[PDB]
Amino acid sequence: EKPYMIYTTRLEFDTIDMIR
Amino acid sequence: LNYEYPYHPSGNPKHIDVSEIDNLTLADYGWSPDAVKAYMFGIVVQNPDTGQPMGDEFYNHILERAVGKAERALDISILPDTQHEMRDYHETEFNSYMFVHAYRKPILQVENLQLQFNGRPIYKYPANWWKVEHLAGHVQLFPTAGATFAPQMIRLEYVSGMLPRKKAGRNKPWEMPPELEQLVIKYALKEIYQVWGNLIIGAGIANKTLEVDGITETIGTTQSAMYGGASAQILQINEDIKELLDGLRAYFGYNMIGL
Amino acid sequence: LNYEYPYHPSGNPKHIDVSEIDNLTLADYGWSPDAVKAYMFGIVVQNPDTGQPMGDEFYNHILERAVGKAERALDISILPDTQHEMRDYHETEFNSYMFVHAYRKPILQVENLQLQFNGRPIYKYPANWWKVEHLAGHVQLFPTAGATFAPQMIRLEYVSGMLPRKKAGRNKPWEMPPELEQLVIKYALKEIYQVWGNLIIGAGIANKTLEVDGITETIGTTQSAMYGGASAQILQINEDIKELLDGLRAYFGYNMIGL
Amino acid sequence: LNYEYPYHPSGNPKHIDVSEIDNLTLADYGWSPDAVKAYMFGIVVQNPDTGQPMGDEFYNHILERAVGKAERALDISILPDTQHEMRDYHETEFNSYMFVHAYRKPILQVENLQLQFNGRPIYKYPANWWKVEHLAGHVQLFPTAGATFAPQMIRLEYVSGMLPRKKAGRNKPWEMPPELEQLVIKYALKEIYQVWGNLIIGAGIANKTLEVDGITETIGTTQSAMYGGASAQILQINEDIKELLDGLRAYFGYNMIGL
Amino acid sequence: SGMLPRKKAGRNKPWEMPPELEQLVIKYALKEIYQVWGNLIIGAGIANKTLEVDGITETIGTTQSAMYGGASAQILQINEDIKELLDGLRAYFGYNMIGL
Amino acid sequence: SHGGTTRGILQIRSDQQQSQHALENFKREWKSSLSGINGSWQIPVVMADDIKFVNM
Amino acid sequence: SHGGTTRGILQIRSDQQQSQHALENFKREWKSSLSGINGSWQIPVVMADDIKFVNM
Ligand SMILES: [Zn+2]
Ligand SMILES: [Zn+2]
Ligand SMILES: [Zn+2]
Ligand SMILES: [Zn+2]
Repeated sequence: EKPYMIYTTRLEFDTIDMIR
Repeated sequence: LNYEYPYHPSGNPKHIDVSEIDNLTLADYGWSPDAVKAYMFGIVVQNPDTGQPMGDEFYNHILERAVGKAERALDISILPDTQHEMRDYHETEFNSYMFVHAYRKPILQVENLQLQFNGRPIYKYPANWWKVEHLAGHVQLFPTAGATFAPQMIRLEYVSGMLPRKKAGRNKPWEMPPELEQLVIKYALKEIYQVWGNLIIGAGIANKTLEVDGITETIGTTQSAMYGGASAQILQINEDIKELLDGLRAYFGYNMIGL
Repeated sequence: LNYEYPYHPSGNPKHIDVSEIDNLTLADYGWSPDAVKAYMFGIVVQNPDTGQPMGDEFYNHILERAVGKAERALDISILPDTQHEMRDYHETEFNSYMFVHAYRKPILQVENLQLQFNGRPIYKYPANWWKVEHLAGHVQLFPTAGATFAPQMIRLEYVSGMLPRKKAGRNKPWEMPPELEQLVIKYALKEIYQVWGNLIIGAGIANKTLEVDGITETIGTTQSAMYGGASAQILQINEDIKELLDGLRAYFGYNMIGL
Repeated sequence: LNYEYPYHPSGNPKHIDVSEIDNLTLADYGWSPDAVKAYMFGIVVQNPDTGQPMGDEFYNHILERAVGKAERALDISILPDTQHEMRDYHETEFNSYMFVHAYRKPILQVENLQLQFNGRPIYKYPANWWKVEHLAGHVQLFPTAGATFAPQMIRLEYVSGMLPRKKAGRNKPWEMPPELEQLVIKYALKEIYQVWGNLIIGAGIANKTLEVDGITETIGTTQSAMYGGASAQILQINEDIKELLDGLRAYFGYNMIGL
Repeated sequence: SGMLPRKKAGRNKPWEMPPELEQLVIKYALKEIYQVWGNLIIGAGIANKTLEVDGITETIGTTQSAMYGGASAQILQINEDIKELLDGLRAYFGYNMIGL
Repeated sequence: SHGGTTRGILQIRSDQQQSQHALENFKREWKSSLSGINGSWQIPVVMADDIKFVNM
Repeated sequence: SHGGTTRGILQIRSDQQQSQHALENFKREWKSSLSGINGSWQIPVVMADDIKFVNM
């Protein structure tokens, strides 16, 4: 009536690239 | 045919009762603090010195001002209100089937229309003569049967505003478009993002690093000497507002008057 | 020939029953939360305070507003609705085989067409005279047998909207083109990415490094003091929207009127 | 009809009592230090030498000057005041139903209108002749019954200003639009941010690092050799001011005069 | 109305689909598939990562960035190909014209 | 008997074309103010971004 | 009887429009210096940023 007035993201190694 | 007197079913159909204009609220149009908060899902605005969340009073205040802004960016009356106008006689438009353009649009319904002199009715036009075009804001008469202008000869009373739409995805010409709701939400949200962009990080910090006893932390924030923390969101919201306003200024037409 | 009265098979063929316009839903046009999630394959939006995924209420809300946006970016009626119009007599167009352009298009079918005076029908045109062009939004009569204009002489009732397409990769002029579906999806998706962009990292973080006892972990995120987390995706979506809109604004024509 | 003499219900309806113009205050329009602090939620301005928060005297000072700025950025009278004007005879406008444009607008009501010679009233126009258009600032007469100009022939007294709006989200032509309140707030806030920007860090510091015995603490602040600590917030406030001013300069018209 | 699939390699009759229009439709699909895939090459919203643990160290810079998505390059090249194809096809079909 | 006598095209241009409804009530604003002898010497004021008339 | 005979519009332009009071006392400066036979051959000097006259 009246006017109003006053997570998840993981780091990990690529283990296949480590094998390479 | 039978009808409540002024509301002839063809020329001036009744769309709202004058009792309801007192009862309708911002919440009936889907403007609520929760409707804002939905667009910031996963954020809370919180005083870093106390952990208290911001009170909904501020949300309601911002919403009421955002509605005012929307009612000025477009030359429209959103919320229902009773308008009483005294309009000038102009010979060309009076000859043009008593054409008058209301100052406020859409027309929900016409309540009274009279020709008068010092407040005395000189003639009261039968309601079956009234022709109304609601979204345009035009009223005319189609009678069944020394100067080019004179001030305040016509007395016009009407209700302007829009009703909340009755179906999903659809609006009648007297019903609010779904996208105008989103425009008002975006206007409120831009202010809430301006508030929240001060509080994500310690005030006036652009970079911090702390090293203590073998623990080290470094943080770069979105704050910077040029840009505030919520700059990005505000820019995107301004783009959305621009698209919405282009669309709505295509829905309502360009204003024109004959001199 | 035999037909349901208004729906003469040549001039005004029946395309929908007035029962179905209440039964059709957004999901029947393929606008569904599952479609949006398919375009966001491999992403999930969840509240970090609770792990709760975003509710389908928000998706349906955004979809309905995106439909409204599409219905205003183009001067079209997407969803079936019954339209009742009171149209003005104009001498040129009345002489031009009683030409009237509907305010909303496409026309699914015309329901009534009459010439009237103070709501009394002065003449009811036989349905076998009605000629309808659905995608253009044109109605004409081809009879088998003191001023240039007058207000609201013509009473026209019709159904506007589009039907879901019957075959893959094809549409009739009264069927929704396959790419307008994707335009509405892109409009919804542009909002969902703005929500998701807040939740990839803690609030207001562009960079972090944390180190403990010589174990080091370090992130640069897609957030920045200028660009939001979903900037690139929104830019691409805007490019796609631009292409789609160009195509659809070639399908529907330029608006024109004779003064 | 019965009325207090000057306030004929049709031509010059009473909108305020001359007692209330002394009782109205800035706080009644919602311009209060609490409102500013609400827009600065989660920030406190305090003297670093004493911890004393900034006093409400400064807020009220800034608010009053911001009201003055708003009353000059737009050619309007915001706060109720009694205006007494001596206006020139001009033949064209005098013949045009005694047209006079007030220097200040909106008109709440006209208090006196007379034709005079050396301060003697030559004629006193009956109040039932007075026609007032409040938002335009126009006064005319519609009588019921050697040079083109002369100085100060017309004596006009009226009240200019705006009343606080009666309903949420709405205003009559004599009521302050909800967004002009926010414009005045933004003008005050733009000064408060300039004060606050000096106190986020010690004077003149853009970066600091301090290290003792291998404990390291490091800050990059939003200050820089070009940009002040509150640069971004002021830029955003200026954008909001630009939008608000465009809207309000569409609500009030372009000034024009006939030579 | 419509087109038939072409009966010979490299050739089409006027009622048969040009070979390049098939490639145009493929490129249109592929642009969307690249938009999907460009989100998944890397952890969502990561532009740089470094990890150091017990004498093993890894650093990766991705094609993702605060401006550009991971598949920006492919999409740009596909847009160039689409532009060339569309110019060619808008030369094969003529300009629309009507007499008023 | 068969020709186009049309004097020219009034090009009004803005960020987007008006809806058909907007354009038809602009036609009503036009004709109720400017047509025939009754309108004959009035001039419309229009505030479009640009207005052009093409002589044909 | 009904027309606009108005020769044209004198467009004066600066960073912001004059207040109505300023404009009405500019009208008094104008008429007291330039109107009728009494003013007939005087020329105003004006130092606005730009001045244009539109022939209607
Ligand atoms: Zn209008
Ligand atoms: Zn059309
Ligand atoms: Zn004025
Ligand atoms: Zn052709």
